[PDB]
Amino acid sequence: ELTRNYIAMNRGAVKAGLVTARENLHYRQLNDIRLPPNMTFG
Amino acid sequence: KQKWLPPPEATLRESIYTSSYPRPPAGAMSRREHAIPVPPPRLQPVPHF
Amino acid sequence: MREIVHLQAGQCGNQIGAKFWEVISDEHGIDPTGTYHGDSDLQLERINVYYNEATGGKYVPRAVLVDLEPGTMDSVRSGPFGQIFRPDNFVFGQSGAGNNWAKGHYTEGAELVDSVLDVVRKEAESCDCLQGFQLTHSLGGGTGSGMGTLLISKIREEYPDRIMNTFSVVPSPKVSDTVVEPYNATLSVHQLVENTDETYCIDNEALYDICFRTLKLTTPTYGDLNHLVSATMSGVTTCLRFPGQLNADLRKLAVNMVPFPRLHFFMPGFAPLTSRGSQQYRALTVPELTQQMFDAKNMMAACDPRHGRYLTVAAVFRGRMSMKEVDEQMLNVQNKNSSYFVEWIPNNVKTAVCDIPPRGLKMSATFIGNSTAIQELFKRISEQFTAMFRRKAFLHWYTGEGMDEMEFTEAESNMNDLVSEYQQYQ
Amino acid sequence: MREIVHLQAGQCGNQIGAKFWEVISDEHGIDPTGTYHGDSDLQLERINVYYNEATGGKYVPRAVLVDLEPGTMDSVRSGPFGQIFRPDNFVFGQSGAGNNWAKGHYTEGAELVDSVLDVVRKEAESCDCLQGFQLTHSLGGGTGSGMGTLLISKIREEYPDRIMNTFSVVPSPKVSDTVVEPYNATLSVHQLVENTDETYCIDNEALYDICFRTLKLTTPTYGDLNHLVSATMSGVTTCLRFPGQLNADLRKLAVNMVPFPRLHFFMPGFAPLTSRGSQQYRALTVPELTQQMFDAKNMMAACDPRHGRYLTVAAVFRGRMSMKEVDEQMLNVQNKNSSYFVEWIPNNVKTAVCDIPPRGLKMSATFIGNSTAIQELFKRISEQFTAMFRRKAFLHWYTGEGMDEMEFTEAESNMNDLVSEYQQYQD
Amino acid sequence: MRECISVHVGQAGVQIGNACWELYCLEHGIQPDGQMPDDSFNTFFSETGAGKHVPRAVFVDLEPTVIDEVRTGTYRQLFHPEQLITGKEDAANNYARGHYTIGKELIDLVLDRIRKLADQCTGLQGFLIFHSFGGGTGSGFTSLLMERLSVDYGKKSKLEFSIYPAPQVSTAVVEPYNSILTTHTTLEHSDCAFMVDNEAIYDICRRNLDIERPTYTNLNRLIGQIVSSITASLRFDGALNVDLTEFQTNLVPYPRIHFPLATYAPVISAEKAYHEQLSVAEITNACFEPANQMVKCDPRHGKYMACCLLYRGDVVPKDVNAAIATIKTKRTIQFVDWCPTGFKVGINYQPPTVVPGGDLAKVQRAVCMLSNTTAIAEAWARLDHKFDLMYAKRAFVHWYVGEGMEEGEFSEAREDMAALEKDYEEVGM
Amino acid sequence: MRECISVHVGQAGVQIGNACWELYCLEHGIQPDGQMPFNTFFSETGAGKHVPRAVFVDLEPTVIDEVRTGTYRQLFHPEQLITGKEDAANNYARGHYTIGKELIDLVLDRIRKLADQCTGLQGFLIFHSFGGGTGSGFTSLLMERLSVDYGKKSKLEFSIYPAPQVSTAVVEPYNSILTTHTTLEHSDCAFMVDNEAIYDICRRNLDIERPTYTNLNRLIGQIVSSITASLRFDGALNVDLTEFQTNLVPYPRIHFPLATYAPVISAEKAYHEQLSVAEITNACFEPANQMVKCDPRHGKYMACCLLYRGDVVPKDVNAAIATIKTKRTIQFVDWCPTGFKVGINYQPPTVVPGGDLAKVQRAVCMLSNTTAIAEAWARLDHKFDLMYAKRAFVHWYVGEGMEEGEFSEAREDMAALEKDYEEVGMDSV
Ligand SMILES: Nc1nc2c(ncn2[C@@H]2O[C@H](COP(=O)(O)OP(=O)(O)OP(=O)(O)O)[C@@H](O)[C@H]2O)c(=O)[nH]1
Ligand SMILES: Nc1nc2c(ncn2[C@@H]2O[C@H](COP(=O)(O)OP(=O)(O)OP(=O)(O)O)[C@@H](O)[C@H]2O)c(=O)[nH]1
Ligand SMILES: Nc1nc2c(ncn2[C@@H]2O[C@H](COP(=O)(O)OP(=O)(O)O)[C@@H](O)[C@H]2O)c(=O)[nH]1
Ligand SMILES: Nc1nc2c(ncn2[C@@H]2O[C@H](COP(=O)(O)OP(=O)(O)O)[C@@H](O)[C@H]2O)c(=O)[nH]1
Ligand SMILES: [Mg+2]
Ligand SMILES: [Mg+2]
Repeated sequence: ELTRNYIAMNRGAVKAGLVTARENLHYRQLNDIRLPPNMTFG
Repeated sequence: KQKWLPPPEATLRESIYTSSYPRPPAGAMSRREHAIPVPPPRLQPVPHF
Repeated sequence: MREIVHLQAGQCGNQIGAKFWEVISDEHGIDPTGTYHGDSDLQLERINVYYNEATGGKYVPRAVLVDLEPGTMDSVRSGPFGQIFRPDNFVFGQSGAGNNWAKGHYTEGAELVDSVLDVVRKEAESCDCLQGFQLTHSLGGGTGSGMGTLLISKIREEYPDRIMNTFSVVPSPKVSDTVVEPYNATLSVHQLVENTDETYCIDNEALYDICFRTLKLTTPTYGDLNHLVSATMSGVTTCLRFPGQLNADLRKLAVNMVPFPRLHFFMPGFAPLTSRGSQQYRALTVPELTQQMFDAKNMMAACDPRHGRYLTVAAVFRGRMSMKEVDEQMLNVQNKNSSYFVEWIPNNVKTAVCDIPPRGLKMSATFIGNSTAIQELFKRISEQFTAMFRRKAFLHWYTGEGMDEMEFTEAESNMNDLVSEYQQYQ
Repeated sequence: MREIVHLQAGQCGNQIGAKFWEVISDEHGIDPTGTYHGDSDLQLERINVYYNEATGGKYVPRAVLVDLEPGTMDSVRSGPFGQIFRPDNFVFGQSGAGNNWAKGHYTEGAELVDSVLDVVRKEAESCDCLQGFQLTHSLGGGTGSGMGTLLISKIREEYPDRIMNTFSVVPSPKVSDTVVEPYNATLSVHQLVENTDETYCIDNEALYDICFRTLKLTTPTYGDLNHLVSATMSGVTTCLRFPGQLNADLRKLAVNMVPFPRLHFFMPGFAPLTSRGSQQYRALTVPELTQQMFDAKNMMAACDPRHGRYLTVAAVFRGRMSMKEVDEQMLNVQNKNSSYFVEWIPNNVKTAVCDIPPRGLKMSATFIGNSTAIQELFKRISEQFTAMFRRKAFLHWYTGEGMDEMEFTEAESNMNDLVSEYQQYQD
Repeated sequence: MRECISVHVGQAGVQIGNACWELYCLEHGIQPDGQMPDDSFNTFFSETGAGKHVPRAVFVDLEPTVIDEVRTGTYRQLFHPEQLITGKEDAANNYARGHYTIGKELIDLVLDRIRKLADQCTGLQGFLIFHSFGGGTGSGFTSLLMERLSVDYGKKSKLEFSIYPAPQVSTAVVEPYNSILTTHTTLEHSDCAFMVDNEAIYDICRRNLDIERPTYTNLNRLIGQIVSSITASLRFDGALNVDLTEFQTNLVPYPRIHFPLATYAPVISAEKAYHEQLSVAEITNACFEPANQMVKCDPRHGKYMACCLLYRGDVVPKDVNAAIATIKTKRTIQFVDWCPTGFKVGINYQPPTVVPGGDLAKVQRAVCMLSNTTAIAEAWARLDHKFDLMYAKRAFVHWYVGEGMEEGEFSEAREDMAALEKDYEEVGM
Repeated sequence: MRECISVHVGQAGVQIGNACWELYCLEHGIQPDGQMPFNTFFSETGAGKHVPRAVFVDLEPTVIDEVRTGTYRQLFHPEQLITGKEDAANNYARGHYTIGKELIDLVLDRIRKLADQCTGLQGFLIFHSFGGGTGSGFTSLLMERLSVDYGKKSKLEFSIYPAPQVSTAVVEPYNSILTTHTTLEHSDCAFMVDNEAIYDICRRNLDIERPTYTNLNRLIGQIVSSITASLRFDGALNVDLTEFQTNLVPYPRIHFPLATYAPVISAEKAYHEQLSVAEITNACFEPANQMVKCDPRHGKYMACCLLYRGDVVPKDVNAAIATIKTKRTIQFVDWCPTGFKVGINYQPPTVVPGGDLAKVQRAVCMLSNTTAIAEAWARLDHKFDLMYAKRAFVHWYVGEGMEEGEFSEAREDMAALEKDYEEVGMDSV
């Protein structure tokens, strides 16, 4: 397990709104996050 | 000696509203020296329409 | 008219309540019988918060006392201020928990929650705007660790807006009283991390240190320890009971002290704590009040904040003259000690003021602090829990009453999470 | 409001402060309980440079009284002016350096320094602005010298710019009270020269004479002698406490006297001293004060000015006094014996004058002088210490306590440098 | 005829209101009961027809523990009981609690009392709003008030007097959220907004008065003297009268920038003002020193764009015009190129009224400037630097989003001020 | 048209150059990539990759590899950044007689290429140390060659002179004396700048305790920007590069001017002040702002290029230059009546995004030459005597290819320089 970021995790949850505590555990699990091609010259 | 010896300290239980805002003296009230006298009535919209 | 219902659970909570209800009985001026033989009028103005009213001037405290065995409640009834509590708000069973969170949270405990929930309903509905409930326990027992959290859960299910404040006496670092305390605690945090809006960690070890290094006291008793918890239980609800310049209730303190959701463990601490022979030698000025309420030796918890970084700080100052020295000496701190204050949050201190001084003292202050140093508390609790679950010690007791071993691991999870969740915000 | 914090170290320092904090209290007007029953307003205005304000009027003093034994720290707490020192400004251990510089500086005396710096930081930041530190101790023991030199090296480190007065009690030539005396003396002087700005030398033997040949008692004691030591200390910082006609400080003192950052060993003294039989018989006037000011018999150290040569000389005067007579007569004593004054400094004397004398005095003054007569003091300690270090005596009470052998031979190297520093201005 | 209703919202507005109405009760002869022991009071006080002058104000707060003090203390019988509006729980330092969930149950009581005052009044000139940005009901309920105060009264004047949260010190932590969210809402619903500070009135009391360690009441005595001088010529006779509508027509060039400062000149204590002459040139020079403005912004960084000078008592137009001409010459004070005149002087004959228990002497000459500058743009950038960096990982937004707002409100409140942080240098260039 | 080729040899030169190529960039206006969103310091390929005009040299890699991977790596075309295998030890013998030979062919060939793409070189700009190895040997080779190769073209050289008591290498004393006997007849002008004095300028003035190497370099940057600002930007009394030599070097072997910037102010002290053209001048002739430790008093002045910059009128300069002559202190020599060349560009001293310098609108970079470098010369000469007295660290310099006689040759040479910076000053009869 690559641990958790916990910064975008809490940021990404509060986008929809996870104010109350007991609802935040449900969104804790489901939001699991860890030259030019041709040119001239000269 | 006023801050060495405390006051009689009946003001232990009193809020900042009571101490800072007492009843002002009746003689410290300001007279309105530069104002318009009302015994000549002020210009009011006499049209009541 | 906001009111705070008290919920003392477990021997430890019934001894923290004995003192709190005696401390709040002086602040307002209520004698044992229940009448008001006080002086000022700002003492019976906000009695509604921690006091109901009956015949004449009786003020029966709004408290539902809880204990699995009927011995600790009995001591209270037959004590100095025991004829003040309503005999019916004393909910006790017959058997106990035997230091077993299992029993308290699953067996003998869910057989009492019904009667305790009935009274917390007859003392909550019997009031209008309820600031919120409030619990005093000792994570490290059975009633206080289990029933305590069983109640803390079934009260947030019915009243899910009121402020669930809890004053938990977390297991001490070294001082060990109960041997199966690692488990009880490790299994009682997963609940206090998602069913409280403001939990306080008041370890008993820190308490002894403030009654030894600061308040030079040869023989500290549990009453002195309890006094230091009650004093810091009356300052957080002080601007709700007495007039103030910058008021601050129990929500206007969470709002500005709980950074992100989960994190909600706070380290309390008093301010005007001096000795007895050194009481008349120290001028009680605002400078000489912040110096102590931020010094680590005063922290009423065992997680020196130096090792961490305060995510927020509060200061429910109580006293009169205090409106320029307060702020000037509150920005000063955030400026000198500048590494013990996170940067992702500009201002970090919530100042408040109650113009009514604690009887005797001219000025006091209470510091609720959310350092990421509380991540140590859980760390030790886990290092110890993990040491016993490995060689399955005592598990038999817990697994028997009714508890899979998965629950235990799930607990170590929630905890280890909080520690890492904290570490990141640091 | 410039702030002085006083420190005591050991049994010598505690007895000095026991006999000093009564002089200031009886002069400023502070009673045994701390309440200011003064007689005038011109004692209370600068009550800040000393005793700190605490509610009720209590003017609690500002002094960290330290000691490694629980013996003398009690003598003070239980005496005339004992209930004045904050009952926590007293840091007392229980072991005792035991007349050894080693365990007083490295092993047992290094555990108590955290308890002192927790106290020193506590009461030196509560002041508006700190003028500097001051400390009194004896070089002859292991507590005043051992932990005193560790404390003085610490408080210099965090606060470098502050001025520092240290009143060392140097050994006596003739009668010594310690067999390991030149061990605790030389290795203390090494810690003293780069960590101080000005140092006064106090002698036990030189002050025995004054109470017998000038004050004329058959039984002079420590209590009768520490009053003389406390007299000049209350006599130095007067312009910080009281106004006057020519005001100074601890820095107008410091700049005029010590010319080079190593040559800061001075000559303390107290002018108006005479016996109790010449009480109403003597005119306490300037020709009767300045004549006895420069005499070798009125000197609080074992030095003779007649064998050495002064570098800079200095005095502060007290009381309502005209001073054309301390501008003519201080010029006469500068000019009558130019053999004892240095040639390349044109004006050797400084003058400063206060307006209040101590209570019981009508016009007083104190003495200070930088001289090459500290040379014979340090070489006497040097000849006494090298005569014992060659035979490796008493080293195992200095080596087995975590101290290497090398700082012993560095201790003599630094003092041999300093005696040579006073050699170049001998004539 | 010349009435104005002062709406005091927040505990900041209550303690402002207690000091403002204490001064007004001594300026006009209204003892704290309400009955006089000559017609200059209609602007602030009403009449019952029996001597009972009722103040034309509403005191509204979500928290009862501060509004019940004036319901108990000295000025108990002065205020009409239904003009003191209280709730049951505070907003608790939240814009969203004050605007959405708990501010909705009292605003219909508040607007009922405003309509009762407005119907009583005939020549209603302008509402006065007293609050603080750092509070919950001072930022949330205040914002919700003007959204429904504007529809009921249209183009009526609304003079704001808000406590800007302090630049370098503070008293709250979630207050950047309470400071961004209300200046989006109150930007299109306020004609003038006077910026004042805690720490910049605080610096005035410490060095320019002798009184050290002052309280909220010492700040609010100065607050009362400003708003007395703001509404000075409306009540008393004067050589050059200024109206409430005279302020916005002569101070705000564009509707997006309506933030004048405030400065009171002769703030000198009783002993010190007895020892110095207080000529008109001497007091107008105090208003332009950087350490006398009540927002900690240096005007040297910015540029003056409009100034409205007020004058009280024994001032003559000869001394005023020489004083205005002198201050134009100095190069340390810069006006913007499109503002060649930049002055509005107003003279009232009545000197300011001393308060027993105040911190000021009996003075005959006083100045109250309202000078908006470009130097407020550093106050927004500093307060946004402690917002956007604090909003970088959604610090305290859980107390706001799902309890009656959205995340997109934060994304448009800072971006609105980003336009305001772009608006001020367009003036400067 | 006007063109200048810059060679950065040794970590010193290279590092100082990373600063110069960041400064010169923001000024002209080319993003690190060298593309804009012929210039007397930059060139231009068709597409638009404004390329630079420098050849970074260093036997040891690292240093220049950080330039071939850093943000400014899409500029210096590979060929320019010439590194080496290694063996860059503090040995003049290893940089001019050993691990230097195997690179002088490449470095010289590149200098030739940029000279062919050029169209009127006004001179070269070599950035070097003065107490190491590659910068005390590889640079003697570069000068020895350019002399023959590019015949006579003002080869100007910026240098970091050894300190008076804050040095690094223990061999420093040697290297310098052995890099004088050579780079004393080939360099047309060598602007010496110490490191100790620059630290103090960042302590007393810039009030930025903790000077690193990045900061000490940025100072040399703005100085070299001035010396080379009268070629790129316009300006009134403009200077060039061929006249600096005719207006500063008295006799042939006295080509070692000092350096002093004028408005070295920090980003926290420009609250409203702007040191005028009469202050910056009387500030550069101050015995402390000199960027090289050499009390300009223990010695007379022989010349001084008071190059100015930014808003500066051609009269304030005249008044100032004269004021300076009056001061008894400033003692100019007898054979130099005039001794006060000037110059004025218009480009306001640029600002490095993230530097410790503010936006000053005037700056004088004095390039004076005083009979006071004698003390620094005398110092390094004694700091060499003791070391040689006991053939110290000679075992190394003798093995990498050298004799035990080059030392005494360089000594007789440096001894002469002392007698020259002496007879030149004994007045006249
Ligand atoms: N200048 C000044 N400001 C005050 C005074 N009293 C309170 N404040 C301001 O009030 C702010 C804090 O918000 P509060 O007024 O206490 O809270 P609120 O506006 O009533 O909103 P709630 O939190 O819901 O009660 C502080 O930042 C102060 O600046 C005062 O007397 N003078
Ligand atoms: N001001 C400043 N001086 C520098 C810097 N880097 C190096 N120096 C100076 O250069 C000296 C050592 O570097 P150099 O002499 O250039 O090294 P080198 O020329 O490559 O010779 P070697 O060390 O043998 O490779 C030091 O004493 C510094 O004074 C810098 O970044 N800033
Ligand atoms: N601070 C404090 N802690 C107490 C007090 N009384 C008991 N405790 C703690 O509470 C714990 C015992 O709780 P316990 O009786 O097992 O809870 P219960 O069995 O569920 O009722 C012990 O570890 C004590 O340290 C007190 O008065 N003050
Ligand atoms: N002047 C004076 N000297 C004292 C007094 N008490 C002790 N001493 C000196 O202190 C020396 C002994 O010091 P010591 O007690 O070992 O110091 P400690 O290590 O701090 O305890 C003796 O030689 C005395 O000369 C006193 O009351 N007055
Ligand atoms: Mg409030
Ligand atoms: Mg190198």
